[PDB]
Amino acid sequence: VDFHGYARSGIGWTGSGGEQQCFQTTGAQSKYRLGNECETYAELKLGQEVWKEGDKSFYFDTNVAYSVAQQNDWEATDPAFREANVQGKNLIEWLPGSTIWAGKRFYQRHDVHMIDFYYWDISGPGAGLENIDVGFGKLSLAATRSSEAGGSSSFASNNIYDYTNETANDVFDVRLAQMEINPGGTLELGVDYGRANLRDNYRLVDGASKDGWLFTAEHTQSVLKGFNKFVVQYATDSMTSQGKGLSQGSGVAFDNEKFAYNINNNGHMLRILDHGAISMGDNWDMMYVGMYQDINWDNDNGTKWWTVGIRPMYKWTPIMSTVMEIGYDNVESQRTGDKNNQYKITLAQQWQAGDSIWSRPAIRVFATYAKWDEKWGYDYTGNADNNANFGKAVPADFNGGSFGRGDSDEWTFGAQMEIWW
Amino acid sequence: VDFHGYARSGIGWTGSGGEQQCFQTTGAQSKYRLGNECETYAELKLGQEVWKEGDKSFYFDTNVAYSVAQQNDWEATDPAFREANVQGKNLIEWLPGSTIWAGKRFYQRHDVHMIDFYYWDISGPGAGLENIDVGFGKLSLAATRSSEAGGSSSFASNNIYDYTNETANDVFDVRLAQMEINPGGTLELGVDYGRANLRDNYRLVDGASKDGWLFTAEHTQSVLKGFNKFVVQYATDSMTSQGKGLSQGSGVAFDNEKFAYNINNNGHMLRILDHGAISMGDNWDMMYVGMYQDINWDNDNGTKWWTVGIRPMYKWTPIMSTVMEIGYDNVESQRTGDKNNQYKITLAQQWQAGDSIWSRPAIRVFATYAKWDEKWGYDYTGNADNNANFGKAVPADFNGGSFGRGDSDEWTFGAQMEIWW
Amino acid sequence: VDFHGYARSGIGWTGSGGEQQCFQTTGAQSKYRLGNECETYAELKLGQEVWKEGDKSFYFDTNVAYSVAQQNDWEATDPAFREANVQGKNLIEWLPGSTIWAGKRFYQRHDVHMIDFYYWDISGPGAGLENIDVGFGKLSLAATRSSEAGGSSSFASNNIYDYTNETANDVFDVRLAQMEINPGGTLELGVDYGRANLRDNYRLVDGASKDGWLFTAEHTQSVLKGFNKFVVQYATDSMTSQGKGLSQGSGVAFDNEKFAYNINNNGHMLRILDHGAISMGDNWDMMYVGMYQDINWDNDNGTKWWTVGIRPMYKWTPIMSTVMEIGYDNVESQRTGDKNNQYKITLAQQWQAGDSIWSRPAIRVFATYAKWDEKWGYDYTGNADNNANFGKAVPADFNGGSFGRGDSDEWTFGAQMEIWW
Ligand SMILES: OC[C@H]1O[C@H](O[C@H]2[C@H](O)[C@@H](O)[C@@H](O[C@H]3[C@H](O)[C@@H](O)[C@@H](O[C@H]4[C@H](O)[C@@H](O)[C@@H](O[C@H]5[C@H](O)[C@@H](O)[C@@H](O)O[C@@H]5CO)O[C@@H]4CO)O[C@@H]3CO)O[C@@H]2CO)[C@H](O)[C@@H](O)[C@@H]1O
Ligand SMILES: OC[C@H]1O[C@H](O[C@H]2[C@H](O)[C@@H](O)[C@@H](O[C@H]3[C@H](O)[C@@H](O)[C@@H](O[C@H]4[C@H](O)[C@@H](O)[C@@H](O[C@H]5[C@H](O)[C@@H](O)[C@@H](O)O[C@@H]5CO)O[C@@H]4CO)O[C@@H]3CO)O[C@@H]2CO)[C@H](O)[C@@H](O)[C@@H]1O
Ligand SMILES: OC[C@H]1O[C@H](O[C@H]2[C@H](O)[C@@H](O)[C@@H](O[C@H]3[C@H](O)[C@@H](O)[C@@H](O[C@H]4[C@H](O)[C@@H](O)[C@@H](O[C@H]5[C@H](O)[C@@H](O)[C@@H](O)O[C@@H]5CO)O[C@@H]4CO)O[C@@H]3CO)O[C@@H]2CO)[C@H](O)[C@@H](O)[C@@H]1O
Ligand SMILES: [Mg+2]
Repeated sequence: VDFHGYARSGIGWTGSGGEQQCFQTTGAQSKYRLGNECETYAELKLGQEVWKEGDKSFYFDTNVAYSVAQQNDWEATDPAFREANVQGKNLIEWLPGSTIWAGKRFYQRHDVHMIDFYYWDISGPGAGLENIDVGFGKLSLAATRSSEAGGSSSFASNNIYDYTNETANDVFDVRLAQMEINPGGTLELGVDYGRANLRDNYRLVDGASKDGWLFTAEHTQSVLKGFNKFVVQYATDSMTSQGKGLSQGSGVAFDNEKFAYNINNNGHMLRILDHGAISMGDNWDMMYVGMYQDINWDNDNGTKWWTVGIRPMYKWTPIMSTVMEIGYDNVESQRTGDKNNQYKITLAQQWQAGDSIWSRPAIRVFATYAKWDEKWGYDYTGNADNNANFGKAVPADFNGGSFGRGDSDEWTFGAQMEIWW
Repeated sequence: VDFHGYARSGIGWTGSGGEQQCFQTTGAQSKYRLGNECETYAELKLGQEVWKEGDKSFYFDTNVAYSVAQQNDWEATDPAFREANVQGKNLIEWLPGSTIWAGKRFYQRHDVHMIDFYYWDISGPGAGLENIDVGFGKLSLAATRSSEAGGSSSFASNNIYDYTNETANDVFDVRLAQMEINPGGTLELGVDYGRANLRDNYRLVDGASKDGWLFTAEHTQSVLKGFNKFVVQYATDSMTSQGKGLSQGSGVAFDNEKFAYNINNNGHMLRILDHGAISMGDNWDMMYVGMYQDINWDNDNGTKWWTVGIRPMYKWTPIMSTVMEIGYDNVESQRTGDKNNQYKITLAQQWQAGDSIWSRPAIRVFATYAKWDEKWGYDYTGNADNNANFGKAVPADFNGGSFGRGDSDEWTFGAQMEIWW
Repeated sequence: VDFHGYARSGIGWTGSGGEQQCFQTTGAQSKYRLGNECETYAELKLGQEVWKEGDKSFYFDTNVAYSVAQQNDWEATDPAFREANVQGKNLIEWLPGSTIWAGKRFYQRHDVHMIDFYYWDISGPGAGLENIDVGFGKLSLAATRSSEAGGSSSFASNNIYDYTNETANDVFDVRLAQMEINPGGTLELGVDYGRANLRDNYRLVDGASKDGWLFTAEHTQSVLKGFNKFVVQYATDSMTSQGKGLSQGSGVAFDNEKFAYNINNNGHMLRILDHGAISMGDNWDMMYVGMYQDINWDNDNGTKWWTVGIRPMYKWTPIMSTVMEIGYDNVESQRTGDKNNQYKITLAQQWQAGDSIWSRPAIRVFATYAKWDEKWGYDYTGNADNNANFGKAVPADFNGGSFGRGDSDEWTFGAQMEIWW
């Protein structure tokens, strides 16, 4: 059996008191991870090539994820069964090197490790013909699925609370990669078309976005013994909320009291990303991100986000180093024009199983410091029924309340382990 | 470690709209599976022979099952811990070749693959001396356990709602197999005696069936490079409801509102089955079932069921074929004499890791069509308290209601993977 | 992948009726296990040495525990994710042979197998530098964590129900082992200091113990081809309730109706233990325990406990024996001076994968008999709100009630499997 996975687990403390806390800018879709992760998360994969004849084989892959809080030993939990697929390589003679897979699978996902942000991920139940050689590049085709909690009505109601039927959304993905636009550089182009797929006779809210498009262009350039990727994405409507390739065309959401509400996503998103890792010499490695994300919605509740951070690693020994991370977020409310921001500065001493910034296991002993100043937050007081600004951006002191994290500081510290295998 | 299991996962669509739907005749205990399974189901076994000395060994087996809906990636769930037993082979000198096992285990279960119907399965916590050589055949002995949700009273009440104590049932199984009644044919005979096993001082409802018997005779005939099994079973009372070897002698059931009710099972069941798989030549494989099940209860709510289906596979290549399934169900209400029926016709193009109809992995791309016409359904409207016909067969339009699936059509299609390893 | 674990699963019956029951003296923190365990419990570990260079390696270990009731096959459950750590051996040059680990881990726990009682176990999320060679012995250092359900107030309230915030507790452990105080004998000394660690601005109840100490001294003496351990421990305050190395400094507990209550643990505990296993000749093995535990609390609700039992095994064959266990408990209420006691006498015929009393797998067929007489129990009638003696020791007939198990008998029997691998 093949055994693979990922896991991070550790123990931390808050400078001001109690267990370790993690810091994330309100409105930001990520946080700088080093010395800023507060769960024990783990995926345990058990796969196995079950049949091979010459060039042909059938591979079987699975994945069961756990995520506990790490405040005790016995921590019962509901594991997510995330993957169970079969990939058949070289089964179509006239489409050599290509795979046909079906099942629940993590499909070609793209992410930025240091902020743990996945920008292109349509994983889920699915099927596809992957890696067809089109000569100048490799062409792939997949259809995956997701489904929103409610959003549909068995009959046409004018009352939003009548749209509580789960609504399946379908994504149809087409990618064209490994095109060498230049020397050292490759270009991948992708098109995603998602749409809410209603049961016969069901209806979505009026004005529900219903569908959308995600367009991706990733350029990878080999550099300094590392790489640099430059991404540019553009989403439309129903693809703006999840913003990674998955569709939410119903536009209905529910509060903790099962009350439906209208998170209308018509609009568009523009994402421009640049990240990579470069080795500069023998004693330094460093990863970096820079991103600007603009979710512009028709309802005016979008956000304009900017992040920048670097993680320079200096190797003392082939298995010991000093890692340092510095991140900065700044999110502006579309509805209110206010701005939230934060800068995190972490310093760690680690031991890796390798001389890379990419080598895992890694055992870290760190200290983190964050200082923020948020001038707006979301109004989640009340009920989707009691409240009418429920789920909206609102100023920090709106109606004499407290919204956002405030303007403060904090420092934490602890030991952690991280490993993909 | 040994790694074994089973898994099926896929993505589907409904001709009329939304995700794939599955079709099963109301009153039928199964449905024709090809292109008609709507969950991601998976069992992951991890066993290991932990000790061996010459002829003697101790094998340790486990099984953890998951079953998600496959409408998203992250799907939290409560896995069933189904097996954790130890089998000791050849530990009793004067009973050579025999095993002594104890633990929770799937014990010698018999099923009909294409309708995924298990007709002889007493699996559960248990213990037994398996495979004793009696000369003309192999004799096995096991005792397993199950327990119904409520059914017992701490004191004698006249009120059914007082019977909410879980009631353990015990099965005592004896099988005599591998007897060669003829050439190419073997005969297995089995006797199952189950009984509700009450705590000291507890009482079961009046008229509760309390116990029962299941009698099995299976004849396997080697044929056409395949086999054909002919089964005949007869159950009595408390063994009629589950009808596979497990006992439910309390006769109390609960509605979703915790209301007790009386699902009295005194009566008997007669099952006559014939299924198998035969290869006819080099280009065809085909499995088939034919069954007639008659659950006749004292309360008149039993059913008389008939199924027939065939799954012919024609091999284009050693690893590619066209599978087709055709199934027909027809269940008649004992209480009302009405009839529900359906015919499913599926057509699929698959790729297997083998030239057999039994070879897995298998990746299918299918289209299914079902057309039904049900004239009765069960009355599950209301409450075990509000309703008095609660849980009874009732005509399709009873009291101006709608019971049963109606008289309709539908077609679906999608891609799926199936694999046992 | 490395595959390890533990598992026990079986089927039992109660002499007087229904499934097997287990017997434990009210007030005792354990019971004699042989033929007296009523769950299917299982830990499945999957680890793997992920990197090795010469003397250096990184080992990755995990653990997922299940515990079902074993009254049916399909038994859904919430598995506990208990371990996910990385151990780096020999990574610190000038501290050779030593390990640095971080993650959630079962750390050097001590237990008495036959009563399944862990007397020194601080496992949980943690980190440490283990096995430093101090010359005369090996010195280890670890910090682990636990957290109580509530116990903290966001503001100073006088009302106990205001202390519902989870309160993290930290343990700081230091051990000094493998010191050879004599020939055949080793000495381990340990010091544990635990303390509730409050969020900035939170408050614990008044008089909450807040912290404490656990002091351990274990002497292992090689004897009769076995060992004998003699333990002496002394806890203080917040370490008295769990009494194994974990801290509970808040002193607030909750009833099943979320009502807070005061389980004040100021006081101390004195534990004097002696257990071991010795082989006496070729045909006998025998394990034994003897313990006296005195939890003396300021609130007068502590207990004074005494246990003694032996498990002599006589080998008929290298793989078959007759095991017998005899245990006696006697707990006296601190609050009421009354006494509860019981004696269990079990007799089993087993088959092991070895000629040891320590060899597993093991398949047992047993019969157990217990006879008790309890003169006090805890008052758990009512509510933390309705009741005021809620959670207190109370006489068997207090206020005309029934508290304690009474004065009775019972016998059970069944087959079971046990295995660590
Ligand atoms: O070798 C073929 C392989 O190559 C490439 O994979 C590499 C990635 O491109 C590269 O970025 C890197 O990926 C790492 C990732 O950086 C690292 O962080 C880790 O990812 C973890 C997250 O850290 C963890 O938080 C968790 O995230 C969850 C999240 O909590 C959950 O809410 C939801 O969003 O799902 C996430 C994922 O389940 O899990 C992820 C891992 O699942 O590990 C990544 C790799 O496993 O390194 C990769 C090689 O090691 C290609 O991208 C890939 O397609 C090729 O197959
Ligand atoms: O080699 C020794 C072995 O031989 C024989 O096993 C073979 C079977 O006789 C033969 O019929 C076939 O069995 C397959 C079965 O046909 C196939 O469908 C699959 O079974 C799955 C179901 O498909 C799946 O739905 C699921 O069913 C659950 C069900 O959802 C749940 O509600 C409840 O009813 O439990 C069921 C089972 O857990 O799971 C089953 C599998 O557990 O796989 C079967 C085999 O694993 O092929 C067998 C050999 O591959 C003997 O019968 C056997 O005793 C001998 O040990
Ligand atoms: O080889 C290096 C190893 O050596 C030593 O380990 C040995 C132990 O010292 C020795 O006593 C023995 O330990 C056994 C134990 O006797 C046996 O009972 C079993 O323990 C099970 C329990 O039986 C089982 O009930 C369960 O207990 C749970 C409990 O239900 C739960 O509520 C909570 O309290 O956690 C408990 C544990 O999770 O699980 C335990 C096992 O986890 O197995 C033990 C060993 O696995 O034999 C050991 C060697 O086989 C050192 O002590 C150890 O540090 C060294 O690493
Ligand atoms: Mg659960």
